[PDB]
Amino acid sequence: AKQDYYEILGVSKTAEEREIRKAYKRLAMKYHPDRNQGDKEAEAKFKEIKEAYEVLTDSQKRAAYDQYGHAAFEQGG
Repeated sequence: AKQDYYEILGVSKTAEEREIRKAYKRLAMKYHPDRNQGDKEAEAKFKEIKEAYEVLTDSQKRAAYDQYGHAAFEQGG
C-alpha cells in the first residue's frame, strides 16, 4: 500500500482529465473488465486508477488523496 497514484497511470499528477482520460483508458484497457469479465478481477484495478485518478482532476483532493489514501480522515471536507 505504498505506491503513488498519479504516476500509477503514467501521468503528471498536476494534469487533469486530458491525460487521466487517455491514461486511465490506456492503462485500464489492459484490464477493462467490460470486455475482460472472463475474470472481472480488474474490477479492483479501478481502485488503482479510478480511486487514484479520481482526484487527479481536482486539487483539494490532490492534497487528501496524495497522502490520506481516499478521504481517510475527512469530517467536513
